[PDB]
Amino acid sequence: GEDDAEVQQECLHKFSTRDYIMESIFNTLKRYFQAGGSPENVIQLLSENYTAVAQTVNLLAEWLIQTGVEPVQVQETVENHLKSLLIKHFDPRKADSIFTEEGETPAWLEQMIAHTTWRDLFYKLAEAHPDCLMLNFTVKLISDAITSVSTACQQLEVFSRVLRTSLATILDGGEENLEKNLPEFAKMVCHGEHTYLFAQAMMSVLAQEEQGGSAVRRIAQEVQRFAQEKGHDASQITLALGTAASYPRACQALGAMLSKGALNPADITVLFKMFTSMDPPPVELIRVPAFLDLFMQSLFKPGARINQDHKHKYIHILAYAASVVETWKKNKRVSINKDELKSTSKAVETVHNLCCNENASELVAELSTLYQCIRFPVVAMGVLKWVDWTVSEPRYFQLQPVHLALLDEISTCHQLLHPQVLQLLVKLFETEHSQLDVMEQLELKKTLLDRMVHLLSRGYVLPVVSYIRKCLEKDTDISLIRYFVTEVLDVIAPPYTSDFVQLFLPILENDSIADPVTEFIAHCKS
Amino acid sequence: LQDLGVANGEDLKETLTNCTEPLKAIEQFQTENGVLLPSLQSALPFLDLHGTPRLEFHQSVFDELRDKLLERVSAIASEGKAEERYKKLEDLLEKSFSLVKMPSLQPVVMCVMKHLPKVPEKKLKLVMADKELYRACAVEVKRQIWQDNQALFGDEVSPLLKQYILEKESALFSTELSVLHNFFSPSPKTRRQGEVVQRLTRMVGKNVKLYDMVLQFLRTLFLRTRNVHYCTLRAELLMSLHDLDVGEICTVDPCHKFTWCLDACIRERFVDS
Repeated sequence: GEDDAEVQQECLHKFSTRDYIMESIFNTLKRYFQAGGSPENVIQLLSENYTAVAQTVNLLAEWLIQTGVEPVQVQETVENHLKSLLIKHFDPRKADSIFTEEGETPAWLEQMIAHTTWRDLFYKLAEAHPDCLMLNFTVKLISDAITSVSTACQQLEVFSRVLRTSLATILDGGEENLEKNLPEFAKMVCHGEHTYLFAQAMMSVLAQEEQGGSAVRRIAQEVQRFAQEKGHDASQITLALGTAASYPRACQALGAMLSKGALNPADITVLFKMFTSMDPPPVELIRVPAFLDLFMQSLFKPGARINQDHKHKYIHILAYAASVVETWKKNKRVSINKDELKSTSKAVETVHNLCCNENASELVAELSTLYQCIRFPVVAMGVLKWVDWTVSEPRYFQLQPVHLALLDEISTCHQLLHPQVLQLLVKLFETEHSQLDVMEQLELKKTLLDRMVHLLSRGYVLPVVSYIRKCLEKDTDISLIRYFVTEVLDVIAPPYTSDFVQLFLPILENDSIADPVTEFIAHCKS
Repeated sequence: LQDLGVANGEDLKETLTNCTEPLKAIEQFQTENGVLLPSLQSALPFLDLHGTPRLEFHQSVFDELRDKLLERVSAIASEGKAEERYKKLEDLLEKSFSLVKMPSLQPVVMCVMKHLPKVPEKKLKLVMADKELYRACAVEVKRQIWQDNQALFGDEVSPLLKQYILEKESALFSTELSVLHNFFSPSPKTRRQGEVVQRLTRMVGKNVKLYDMVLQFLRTLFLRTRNVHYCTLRAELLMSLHDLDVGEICTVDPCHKFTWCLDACIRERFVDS
C-alpha cells in the first residue's frame, strides 16, 4: 500500500520533535510534500519548537569572550566535544559509504585535514581499519602529504619505494633519529616473512659495500631484532644469508639457539668442538648480537641451569668470539690470532663466578681485580647486564649502591659503552619507591645525575642534554635540573661548544643559581 | 534580542512575509543568527548530514559555556582588582538583565546581584515585583531590597510569623500524656532546627538593619498579642545567628552573651552557680 500513512509520520516525527528545523530535513520534507497532506502545519511544527539554542550560544560564547578568558579554551573544548562524539559515533560502514558515493571524499575532508586534531582523528580511525576503503585511502594519502602496513606490503612496488625512502631517512638520521625513522620501516618489514626476506636480502647485498654497508648491516640486525619482538624466528634467514652454509654444524647449532632465544650445552658443545678443531669456523659466524645476549643472560642472571663441564665451554666460546683475529685475504681466513684468548677467558670466568654468586661488600673486596678485568670489553658488557638485573629489582637501593660506581670504570674506559650506560641510567633516573621516600629517590636521582654529568664529560653530550631537556619539559623537578647545572658548571671547563649550549642554556633559562650560572649564561650568549 | 541589537521571531516573519524569495531570506536569517566562527560555516552542512542538527552541538556548548559564565561570575566576585572586577560585573549585569526575562540568564544575574553590596534598585524592584524572580533570586538580592525598603520583609515575615504561631498553638494543644515525653522536651536549639527561624536567619544573613526589622515586627506583634511566642522567636533568631557564628550581631548585641548563657540554663532547666 501507499507508505504515506507511515512515511509522513516518520517525517513528522522529525518535524514536531523538539528542535530539528536546522538539518535530512530537506529530504524528509520532500518525501512529505510529494506525499501531500498538511504541508502548512509542517513549517509551523519546525518553527514551533525552535528554542533558539543557537542564539543562546551566541550570547553565552560572546559573554565568555567578554570575560577575558582565552577563546582558544572554548575552541579546544568544542573540538574535544565534537571529536569525542565522532569517535564514539564513528561507523566504519558509513565511512565506506562515503567512499562508495564517490572515491575521493569531498572538500570537507580536505578542510578537516588542515586541522591537526582532525588529522590525528583520521590516524586513530584508519590505523585500526586495514580494509575500510575511505580510511585506507585517507591514511595512505596523508602519508603522501603512518603508511598503513597492509597497503605498504600489498605489492612489491609500494613496499620497495616506501622502504628505500624510509631507509634513506634512517641513514640521514645518523645515530639518533633512527629511533623515529626505523620503526615505520621496521614494522612495515615485520608484517610478513616475504617482505621480511626481501628486505633482509636487499640489506645483505647493500651491506657488502665497504662505503657504509656496515650501517645497513646494523639496520638489518635491528630489523631482525624487531621481527623477534613480533615473535617470528629469523634464524634460518641469517643462516642461509651469512656463511652458515659454509659450515652445516655451526649452521644447525647456532640457528637452533637463535630460534629458541636461549642457549644449550648441545649446540654450544658443537661450536666448542668446531673451534677446538684445527679449522675453527669464522669468528664472524658467531658474532651475532642477540646470540651474545644469550651468553649474557646465561652467565649473569641468577641461574640458569649450568654444568661445570660446560661452564668453561660457554666461557671459551665467548672468549673466541670476543678475542680471535681472523684476517680475510679476499674472504680467506689465513691469520688466526688466538693469543688474547686465554686472558679474556680467565677474566670472563672470574667475573661470571662473581656475578652468578649473587654478590655489594664482596665486590669492594675484589674491586681491584674487577677494574683490572673490566678493561676487557665483553666482560664490561657482562658486568653491565648483571648489575642491571640486580639494580632493576624493585627497591634494590634500600640495600647495598656500590654497583653504580662500576659504570665509572666502564664508560670512562670504553667509549662505545657510553650509549648503554646512559640508556641504563634513564631507567634508574626514573626510580620511584614508596618505601625509600621522595627524599631518598631524589638522592639517588642526584647521584645518577652526577654519573650522567661524568658521562657527559667523556663526550656523550648531545643525547644527555637532549634527554635532560625532555624530562624537564615532561617528571624531573626543577631541583634536579638545578643540581644538574650545579654539578656541570662546577666540573665543565670553558670553552663550551654551541652544540652543548643549544640544549643546556635554553633549559637553564628556568633557573639562575646553583654565581657560576651567571658566568655560564654570559659567556655562552656573548 | 533587540535590547543589544539582534532580531527576534517577529523580525524573522517580517523577513519571510511578503517576499518573492523566502528561501534566501531564511538562509540570510540563519547566517545572521549563527555562531560566528569561520570553521563552523563549512562544518554546519557536514555535521547536519549526520542526522545531528546545528542546534544540538549548540545545546552542548550552551550548557558548557553558561557553566563557565557562572563560574566566572563567582570568580570576578572573588578575582581581579576591586574596581575592575566590580565594573566588569556591573557591565555584564547591564548586558544580561535584558535576558533575565529569558530562561537562561536569571540565576547568573542573581549571583551578580548577590556579590555586589549595592545595586541600582530598579532591578531589585523588578525582582520583588515578579514572582519568578521573587523565587529564584539569590539571598543577597532579597537582602538588598529589604535593606533598602521593608515592604517585602513585612510581606514575607507575616506568613512566617503566622506559621510560627500556628506551630505554637498546635503543639500547646496536643493531647498526649506519658511518662516517656512531653512537648517541652526539645531544647531551644532543638526548636531552632525548624526551617522557619533558620530561613529567617538566611533572610537576615549578617545584616543589622534586617535584625532591627525582625525585632520591630516581633515587638509590634508581642505588644498586641501579649504572647511569649514572638519573644521565643527573637531568642531563636539570635541564637540561630550564633549557630551560623554571625559576628555582625553576636559581637555587637549586648544580649547575645546573655541569651547564650540562658540557652544552657534552659538546656538543663536550671540556673546553676
